[PDB]
Amino acid sequence: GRVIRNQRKGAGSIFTSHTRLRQGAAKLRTLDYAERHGYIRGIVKQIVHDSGRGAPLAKVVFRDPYKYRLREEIFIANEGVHTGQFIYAGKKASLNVGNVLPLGSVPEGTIVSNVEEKPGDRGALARASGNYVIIIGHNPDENKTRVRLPSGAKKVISSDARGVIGVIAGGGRVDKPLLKAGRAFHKYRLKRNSWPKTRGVAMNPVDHPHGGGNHQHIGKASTISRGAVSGQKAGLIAARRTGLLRGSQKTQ
RNA sequence: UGAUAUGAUGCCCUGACGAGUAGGCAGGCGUGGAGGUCAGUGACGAAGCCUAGACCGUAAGGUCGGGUCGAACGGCCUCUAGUGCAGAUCUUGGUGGUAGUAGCAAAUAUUCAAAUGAGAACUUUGAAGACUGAAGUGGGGAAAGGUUCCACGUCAACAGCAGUUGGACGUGGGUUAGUCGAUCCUAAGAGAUGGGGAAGCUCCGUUUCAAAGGCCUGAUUUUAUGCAGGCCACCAUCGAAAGGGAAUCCGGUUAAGAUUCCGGAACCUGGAUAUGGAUUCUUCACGGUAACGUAACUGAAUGUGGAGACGUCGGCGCGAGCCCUGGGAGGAGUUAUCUUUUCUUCUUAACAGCUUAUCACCCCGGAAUUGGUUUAUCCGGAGAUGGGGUCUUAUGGCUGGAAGAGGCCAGCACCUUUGCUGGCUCCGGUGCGCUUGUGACGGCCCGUGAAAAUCCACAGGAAGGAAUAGUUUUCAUGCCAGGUCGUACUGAUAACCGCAGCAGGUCUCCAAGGUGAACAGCCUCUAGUUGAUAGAAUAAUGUAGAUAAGGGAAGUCGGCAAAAUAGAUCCGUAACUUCGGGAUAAGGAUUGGCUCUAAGGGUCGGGUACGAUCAACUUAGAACUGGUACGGACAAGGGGAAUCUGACUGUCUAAUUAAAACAUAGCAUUGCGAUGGUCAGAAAGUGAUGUUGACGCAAUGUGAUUUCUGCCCAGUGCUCUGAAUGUCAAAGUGAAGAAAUUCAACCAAGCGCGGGUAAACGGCGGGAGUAACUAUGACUCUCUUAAGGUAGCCAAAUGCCUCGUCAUCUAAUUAGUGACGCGCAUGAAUGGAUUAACGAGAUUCCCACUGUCCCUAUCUACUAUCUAGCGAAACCACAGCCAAGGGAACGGGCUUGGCAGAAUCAGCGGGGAAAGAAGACCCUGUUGAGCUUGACUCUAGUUUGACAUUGUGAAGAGACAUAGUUUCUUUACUUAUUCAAUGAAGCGGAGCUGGAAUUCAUUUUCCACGUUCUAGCAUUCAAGGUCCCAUUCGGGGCUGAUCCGGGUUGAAGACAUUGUCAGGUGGGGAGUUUGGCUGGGGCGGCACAUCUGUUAAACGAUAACGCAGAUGUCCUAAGGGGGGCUCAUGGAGAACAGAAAUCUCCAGUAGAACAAAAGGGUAAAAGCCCCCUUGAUUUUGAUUUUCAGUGUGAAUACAAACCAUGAAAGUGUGGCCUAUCGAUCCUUUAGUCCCUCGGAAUUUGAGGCUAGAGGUGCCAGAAAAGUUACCACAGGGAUAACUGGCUUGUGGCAGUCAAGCGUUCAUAGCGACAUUGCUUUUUGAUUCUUCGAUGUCGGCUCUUCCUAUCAUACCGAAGCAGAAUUCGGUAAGCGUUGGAUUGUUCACCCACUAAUAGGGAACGUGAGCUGGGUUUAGACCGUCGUGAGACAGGUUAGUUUUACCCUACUGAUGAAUGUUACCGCAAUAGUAAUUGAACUUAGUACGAGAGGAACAGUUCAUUCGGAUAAUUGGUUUUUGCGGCUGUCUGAUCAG
Ligand SMILES: C=C1[C@@H](O)C[C@H]2C(C)(C)C[C@H](Cl)C[C@]2(C)[C@H]1C[C@H](O)[C@H]1CC(=O)NC1=O
Ligand SMILES: [Mg+2]
Ligand SMILES: [Mg+2]
Ligand SMILES: [Mg+2]
Ligand SMILES: [Mg+2]
Ligand SMILES: [Mg+2]
Ligand SMILES: [Mg+2]
Ligand SMILES: [Mg+2]
Ligand SMILES: [Mg+2]
Ligand SMILES: [Mg+2]
Ligand SMILES: [Mg+2]
Ligand SMILES: [Mg+2]
Ligand SMILES: [Mg+2]
Ligand SMILES: [Mg+2]
Ligand SMILES: [Mg+2]
Ligand SMILES: [Mg+2]
Ligand SMILES: [Mg+2]
Ligand SMILES: [Mg+2]
Ligand SMILES: [Mg+2]
Ligand SMILES: [Mg+2]
Ligand SMILES: [Mg+2]
Ligand SMILES: [Mg+2]
Ligand SMILES: [Mg+2]
Ligand SMILES: [Mg+2]
Ligand SMILES: [Mg+2]
Ligand SMILES: [Mg+2]
Ligand SMILES: [Mg+2]
Ligand SMILES: [Mg+2]
Ligand SMILES: [Mg+2]
Ligand SMILES: [Mg+2]
Ligand SMILES: [Mg+2]
Ligand SMILES: [Mg+2]
Ligand SMILES: [Mg+2]
Ligand SMILES: [Mg+2]
Ligand SMILES: [Mg+2]
Ligand SMILES: [Mg+2]
Ligand SMILES: [Mg+2]
Ligand SMILES: [Mg+2]
Ligand SMILES: [Mg+2]
Ligand SMILES: [Mg+2]
Ligand SMILES: [Mg+2]
Ligand SMILES: [Mg+2]
Ligand SMILES: [Mg+2]
Ligand SMILES: [Mg+2]
Ligand SMILES: [Mg+2]
Ligand SMILES: [Mg+2]
Ligand SMILES: [Mg+2]
Ligand SMILES: [Mg+2]
Ligand SMILES: [Mg+2]
Ligand SMILES: [Mg+2]
Ligand SMILES: [Mg+2]
Ligand SMILES: [Mg+2]
Ligand SMILES: [Mg+2]
Ligand SMILES: [Mg+2]
Ligand SMILES: [Mg+2]
Ligand SMILES: [Mg+2]
Ligand SMILES: [Mg+2]
Ligand SMILES: [Mg+2]
Ligand SMILES: [Mg+2]
Ligand SMILES: [Mg+2]
Ligand SMILES: [Mg+2]
Ligand SMILES: [Mg+2]
Ligand SMILES: [Mg+2]
Ligand SMILES: [Mg+2]
Ligand SMILES: [Mg+2]
Ligand SMILES: [Mg+2]
Ligand SMILES: [Mg+2]
Ligand SMILES: [Mg+2]
Ligand SMILES: [Mg+2]
Ligand SMILES: [Mg+2]
Ligand SMILES: [Mg+2]
Ligand SMILES: [Mg+2]
Ligand SMILES: [Mg+2]
Ligand SMILES: [Mg+2]
Ligand SMILES: [Mg+2]
Ligand SMILES: [Mg+2]
Ligand SMILES: [Mg+2]
Ligand SMILES: [Mg+2]
Ligand SMILES: [Mg+2]
Ligand SMILES: [Mg+2]
Ligand SMILES: [Mg+2]
Ligand SMILES: [Mg+2]
Ligand SMILES: [Mg+2]
Ligand SMILES: [Mg+2]
Ligand SMILES: [Mg+2]
Ligand SMILES: [Mg+2]
Ligand SMILES: [Mg+2]
Ligand SMILES: [Mg+2]
Ligand SMILES: [Mg+2]
Ligand SMILES: [Mg+2]
Ligand SMILES: [Mg+2]
Ligand SMILES: [Mg+2]
Ligand SMILES: [Mg+2]
Ligand SMILES: [Mg+2]
Ligand SMILES: [Mg+2]
Ligand SMILES: [Mg+2]
Ligand SMILES: [Mg+2]
Ligand SMILES: [Mg+2]
Ligand SMILES: [Mg+2]
Ligand SMILES: [Mg+2]
Ligand SMILES: [Mg+2]
Ligand SMILES: [Mg+2]
Ligand SMILES: [Mg+2]
Ligand SMILES: [Mg+2]
Ligand SMILES: [Mg+2]
Ligand SMILES: [Mg+2]
Ligand SMILES: [Mg+2]
Ligand SMILES: [Mg+2]
Ligand SMILES: [Mg+2]
Ligand SMILES: [Mg+2]
Ligand SMILES: [Mg+2]
Ligand SMILES: [Mg+2]
Ligand SMILES: [Mg+2]
Ligand SMILES: [Mg+2]
Ligand SMILES: [Mg+2]
Ligand SMILES: [Mg+2]
Ligand SMILES: [Mg+2]
Ligand SMILES: [Mg+2]
Ligand SMILES: [Mg+2]
Ligand SMILES: [Mg+2]
Ligand SMILES: [Mg+2]
Ligand SMILES: [Mg+2]
Ligand SMILES: [Mg+2]
Ligand SMILES: [Mg+2]
Ligand SMILES: [Mg+2]
Ligand SMILES: [Mg+2]
Ligand SMILES: [Mg+2]
Ligand SMILES: [Mg+2]
Ligand SMILES: [Mg+2]
Ligand SMILES: [Mg+2]
Ligand SMILES: [Mg+2]
Ligand SMILES: [Mg+2]
Ligand SMILES: [Mg+2]
Ligand SMILES: [Mg+2]
Ligand SMILES: [Mg+2]
Ligand SMILES: [Mg+2]
Ligand SMILES: [Mg+2]
Ligand SMILES: [Mg+2]
Ligand SMILES: [Mg+2]
Ligand SMILES: [Mg+2]
Ligand SMILES: [Mg+2]
Ligand SMILES: [Mg+2]
Ligand SMILES: [Mg+2]
Ligand SMILES: [Mg+2]
Ligand SMILES: [Mg+2]
Ligand SMILES: [Mg+2]
Ligand SMILES: [Mg+2]
Ligand SMILES: [Mg+2]
Ligand SMILES: [Mg+2]
Ligand SMILES: [Mg+2]
Ligand SMILES: [Mg+2]
Ligand SMILES: [Mg+2]
Repeated sequence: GRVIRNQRKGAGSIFTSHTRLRQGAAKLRTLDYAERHGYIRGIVKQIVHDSGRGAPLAKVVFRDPYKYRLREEIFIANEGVHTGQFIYAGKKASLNVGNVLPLGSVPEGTIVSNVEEKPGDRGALARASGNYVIIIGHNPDENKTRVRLPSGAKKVISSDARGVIGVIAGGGRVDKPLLKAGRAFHKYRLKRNSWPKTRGVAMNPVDHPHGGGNHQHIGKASTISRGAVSGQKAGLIAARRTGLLRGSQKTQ
């Protein structure tokens, strides 16, 4: 039979990201002298819409400490930051929405976005519109910090790892119904070519494990093992449970 | 054999015999080349070819003559082979019949004359009639073509008639650029390089782990370019003739080029530069409060800003061109009449000067009584309204360019080149106009709508600069230069692609007048066409366009097709609904022309109420008027009530399916925190998601809203912080051994155990009883499950029965709808129920409408048809008249008959089982392929373990058995390895100063140790300070800025990773397989290896899915020997004792027993009881059955042993006889201690030899699952489905006997028990014909035939009074209908009728139709299946080809029987009429009555037929008369 749809995506032909209009990668400043000893000041020169993104970017310019020139950065904008505002980044820096501080330097309950996984990676976690992470504790010996990510997971990372105070802007985007095919259409038009989706059960056997039969139906359990091999994994992969989730979610 | 004559395989005598497919052999014929020979033939004619001329041979063949021909060739003995054609849907080439045939019919359309020419329907010119109608048949380009462009010459081929013409042929000519494109830049993307993979062709990477490069000027005055600074670390390149982008215009000009040439007038870029002006003694300009002004007005490094540079729609404002229009100055048209009229010319480029703007901004001022203000509600104390100013120059105005150009006229000149002279080219108006441009605003987004080259600016101030004369080329003027390639033309019903001059396809710009909402249709101007074979007629049948009286879907599967409707204004508008809709719902009125009335606007002066003038179709109202017409052509929705179904818009099977299928929003579930999830790759320092981060990416399901989503985790999956002594690999460990090796324990993941999980796959019971008639069963019991279908919903697209029952709609309904529900087999995101709105979706009814029909008729155009020119194809064994017969069971040919007369034209669809393809169906084949799965066999990947990469400490266990070599567990180290970051920038350690801190002698320490009201500024090794050079202008050192170690900063760490084996997992993928016989195949059975009896026809042998049965075992005795005894059964007898217990006698041929099927066999046995036993053993041959006289099984008689038993003779080599079973390779055991391990030995081990065991039951013996309707190939009429043939059980029809029925009475009418038949529209049985194809059911149409007669004519019977009916005869002459439901045949109802008989003709009839059903490919549901898929279940959508031949049939001509004409005969063939009612007979005959006829007479009618057109009706190109819309001819007339 045929190579199924989820196998063809990895070869990246018509499936690569539609990148032309994007403002450029959002990152924190490089972690340098200023940021790990002192603080350094910047101005948000603009806050701007990035294509295929939920949340606005903020263009933030700084002075180059080692050379006379301006150096401009692209930040994900936290809700409430504004044009003309001064941004402070460094180990010793006041605790205010929009500033970037090492996770060690903020008290528990602090709310931060675009937080680094390792120190220096210029931010990894909690970048999507509406999201943040909460600092749930410190271990000053071995200087770690325990945080809770948007997924509900709780991870422990270096207290040197930087984050930015506040939550990411443009929240509530997903509360509004798309209402029609076209709105979805233009949505994925600026992301990648994932839409619309043919059901495997509407296909012929060559095309898909679910394909075929004189009635539409899966024909065997749609829960597939991790051990499964490419061309086998479609449906519910490695599911530990299945069915309507009753009762409260929200991990203890 | 006898020479001296010619064949010894010869010659001579004699007898018998002669069929032949497949096949064997023999003797001969013929061909290309080879050795030999005849000193062969031949230019005085070789070879070849032609020849109803000759001769030899049974024949293959040979020889000659004659004709034609021109260079070579043959006989004989031998050699040799690419050696002999009728076939192969054979190969290549050539040629016929078809046939002068099909045809050359789309795109409105042509005509008169002249010229030219051999020749003119077709060329050229003039005229006329039309067309395209600015959404072009106009004017240009992009792709593509490549000379097609232009001129001259010219018609052999080509342009499906023609040709003097051409995109043809021949010969030439033609494409001019600083400014138009390319060129330059960057887009998706492509791709070198240091590198890393790969055996390698090469793959990866593109700034990526790399010592990656070049500018500005200074230093030179050996001199040419070394070094002195300071930068810049930007790191290839290719990629747009529609993106970005330096700069040109107008007039003229060619056969053909032009933003390219000529003329004039500009502009850009680069290089040079000098004069003028500006600037400076206050050096680097002034002015303005400000916005900002300008002719100028130095400015390096570095930095920063801007331009390039950006969506879409909406109304509003403005510009340009076009459109409309007044006056005048010209030219043209019309003028019987009318029109101060109709048409036309009246123009102004780039570039330059001055000037011109919405927005924005500045100054004055200080606002509620809030004001300003847009079509659109936005603005103001963060300063409105007001007054005054500043800016952009889109754009317009005036002038320069520039009237000298161009346009339009008049007046002269003349073979020419061709002039010459004049005049005029002027001033206005209007706008919801049209196209296009642009501005200020507004709407929209989970969409917010490129990049780079390049240009300018500002911040900075390095530096360079004047008074006796410096600075300036962003001000003016001046000089030089601007290369390479493309440039023609077409751009399409003839220049491109479709084999072509093909009705197809193929990107785009410009766009006039009327009607009108309009870029619609229809008519016109400019421009362009007038191309498409032609002539004559107007039969049938057609294609395309129209109309029909009365009826109105009765037609049909179905209203298919057609008709009806329609614009606009006004009135009026239901259920239901998500409140948005439904809605143009539905239903109505009105509409011309002409003549009036009213309302709706602009602009200017008013001291600090109005007047005057000019320019626009809209809306309403009112009269008049007409053959009551008026959206007058054109243009333009049918509507309503329901069911099924998908929410909607959207999507697909190019070329049979547009749908209910796919998608969608919404709903739900799953995986993943980057050392990751999913996915790519041979590999990798590789890749997609990713410019990403859970409001995310990836993976499934369901399918908008509302409502609701029950129970089941036993199974299959998936999953788990679970269990643990069950299973379990390689390495490692232990034991035994001389080792090879053998055995053991330990043991990873996995398995097994346990838990979770259904919006995972999926599932969601059976049986009894029970309430005061019957019924029903709330209730009970009972089996059983993982749970036993909940809410809902239904004969539903899901119900077999089924055309379910009830109701409703109809005259009548297998239809529809509403109900009912023990529902074969409804049911919950396998989603259930509901649902407004929407649908080229399936279905039902209603209104309107109608030629769908009753039932047909008529008209137009183009065909067909006849002519000239032009001219194919399919197909073809030979051919073409029938009836019967037989025959491969449906003949054109054969047999017997009927018959039979040249040559032919138009038609036609009976036949040619016509043509189109080696049957798609069905079976066979040791033939495939797509697909699926716990089929067989593997595999990429993945997981798990071991070893290697692999090093350093310390603590803890483990051994020589409580010194430290070593091995593990734990946790530390960092240099291997791994990850991240950065133009490797501030790391680690110490020291300064502070200070929290309390001092238990002094610091024991720990934090620090230049930046946080503000949308400024931060750069020249840094100013400062200090020391130098020998004071120059410049320049250096140190400090400012603390020391020290050169580890770029982190993460990770001997773990990951990688490499080699090992176990798990692995339809993701690979490969393969998935019995036979068979009254087709399949299910079944076993007739597949066998045994008994019979079939079997008295030796033997013998078939069928023949008949009645049996076999894969059973037995230490049920085997062997010996002795004794006699059985089955019956009678008569004996306490309890009975039909049956145990005892006795008599009779007893086997009537019993001998494992088993049956049949043989047996009585001092072969049966039953007892005694002793292992011969059921050892060796190797022969034989019988089956047979090939192979094997296997089974058996027989001996030989050579050792034994058993009996007194003994004997008997015993398994079971009394006839069935009870198994090759080769391999493993295993027994045997002798025998052979071999090949350099020699010993010992293990291995290998041989003989005999057994492990098994093939498809039994002479492969290792093997499905599906295909997506399907394929080789074949089969050895083989099914359809016609036809034989049969006639079954079906149907008819008899004989006569017991009964019929009040009585067998036979009026019937008729049992029996029995004899016929028929071939029943259904079976068969398998003969067709599988290189004989098109399926039904209906429509139409003809003919049969009779077993429904009606109609004439009769005979009756349980015949009349009337009605029944039975029978001669009878097929004549008729046998209209509808509702169903695809139906059939069935069933309504209704009419004289009657509504049954049948055949390839189950008549598809080149006759139709295509509803069946039966390909799409799709929904039910049932089944794990699945692919299946269903003889339900449902929807699904390309119907060719006639010109022969014959038949219908009509139509016609040679020749001397010529020609007229009038006639009649052989043969055809033939036609049919049924009813009324009046009267007659209220009669007959009858108790009720009732109740007929003949003759008369008048009408039905069905059919042949004519005819006085009448009535239909038809209209009589385009005959009239009327009407729109436009065109100036008006009128007339068109
Ligand atoms: C398939 C087989 C094995 O799988 C099992 C085997 C036993 C049953 C163990 C013994 C018999 Cl006796 C033979 C056979 C059935 C064997 C037969 C196989 O065709 C042999 C026979 C031969 O010669 N070459 C083979 O290849
Ligand atoms: Mg990309
Ligand atoms: Mg897509
Ligand atoms: Mg989906
Ligand atoms: Mg989908
Ligand atoms: Mg499908
Ligand atoms: Mg599959
Ligand atoms: Mg599967
Ligand atoms: Mg399936
Ligand atoms: Mg399904
Ligand atoms: Mg002979
Ligand atoms: Mg002769
Ligand atoms: Mg000759
Ligand atoms: Mg010659
Ligand atoms: Mg020879
Ligand atoms: Mg040859
Ligand atoms: Mg040959
Ligand atoms: Mg032959
Ligand atoms: Mg031949
Ligand atoms: Mg032949
Ligand atoms: Mg032959
Ligand atoms: Mg001809
Ligand atoms: Mg013809
Ligand atoms: Mg034709
Ligand atoms: Mg013509
Ligand atoms: Mg016209
Ligand atoms: Mg038009
Ligand atoms: Mg052109
Ligand atoms: Mg010619
Ligand atoms: Mg030609
Ligand atoms: Mg021609
Ligand atoms: Mg160039
Ligand atoms: Mg490359
Ligand atoms: Mg380029
Ligand atoms: Mg370009
Ligand atoms: Mg361009
Ligand atoms: Mg020229
Ligand atoms: Mg000045
Ligand atoms: Mg652009
Ligand atoms: Mg210009
Ligand atoms: Mg002023
Ligand atoms: Mg207006
Ligand atoms: Mg915008
Ligand atoms: Mg500028
Ligand atoms: Mg200049
Ligand atoms: Mg042309
Ligand atoms: Mg064409
Ligand atoms: Mg005009
Ligand atoms: Mg033609
Ligand atoms: Mg009429
Ligand atoms: Mg009519
Ligand atoms: Mg009517
Ligand atoms: Mg129908
Ligand atoms: Mg209808
Ligand atoms: Mg229709
Ligand atoms: Mg309606
Ligand atoms: Mg009127
Ligand atoms: Mg229905
Ligand atoms: Mg739909
Ligand atoms: Mg199709
Ligand atoms: Mg459709
Ligand atoms: Mg279609
Ligand atoms: Mg590598
Ligand atoms: Mg769907
Ligand atoms: Mg419930
Ligand atoms: Mg329960
Ligand atoms: Mg379960
Ligand atoms: Mg082991
Ligand atoms: Mg189950
Ligand atoms: Mg229920
Ligand atoms: Mg019904
Ligand atoms: Mg009906
Ligand atoms: Mg039901
Ligand atoms: Mg039943
Ligand atoms: Mg459920
Ligand atoms: Mg279901
Ligand atoms: Mg609803
Ligand atoms: Mg519809
Ligand atoms: Mg014809
Ligand atoms: Mg004629
Ligand atoms: Mg032709
Ligand atoms: Mg015949
Ligand atoms: Mg005969
Ligand atoms: Mg024949
Ligand atoms: Mg006859
Ligand atoms: Mg025929
Ligand atoms: Mg034919
Ligand atoms: Mg065949
Ligand atoms: Mg076979
Ligand atoms: Mg296939
Ligand atoms: Mg299986
Ligand atoms: Mg499996
Ligand atoms: Mg660094
Ligand atoms: Mg390791
Ligand atoms: Mg697999
Ligand atoms: Mg397979
Ligand atoms: Mg087999
Ligand atoms: Mg078979
Ligand atoms: Mg046989
Ligand atoms: Mg069978
Ligand atoms: Mg057999
Ligand atoms: Mg046997
Ligand atoms: Mg016999
Ligand atoms: Mg025999
Ligand atoms: Mg049988
Ligand atoms: Mg005896
Ligand atoms: Mg034995
Ligand atoms: Mg035999
Ligand atoms: Mg033999
Ligand atoms: Mg036997
Ligand atoms: Mg023996
Ligand atoms: Mg023996
Ligand atoms: Mg015995
Ligand atoms: Mg064995
Ligand atoms: Mg032995
Ligand atoms: Mg040895
Ligand atoms: Mg030897
Ligand atoms: Mg040796
Ligand atoms: Mg066999
Ligand atoms: Mg054998
Ligand atoms: Mg056999
Ligand atoms: Mg074999
Ligand atoms: Mg099928
Ligand atoms: Mg019969
Ligand atoms: Mg019969
Ligand atoms: Mg019968
Ligand atoms: Mg009798
Ligand atoms: Mg009687
Ligand atoms: Mg019958
Ligand atoms: Mg046959
Ligand atoms: Mg047959
Ligand atoms: Mg056939
Ligand atoms: Mg045939
Ligand atoms: Mg045929
Ligand atoms: Mg036929
Ligand atoms: Mg009587
Ligand atoms: Mg009679
Ligand atoms: Mg007759
Ligand atoms: Mg019907
Ligand atoms: Mg009925
Ligand atoms: Mg028949
Ligand atoms: Mg038939
Ligand atoms: Mg047909
Ligand atoms: Mg059909
Ligand atoms: Mg159908
Ligand atoms: Mg259709
Ligand atoms: Mg034909
Ligand atoms: Mg025809
Ligand atoms: Mg009377
Ligand atoms: Mg009487
Ligand atoms: Mg008649
Ligand atoms: Mg008059």
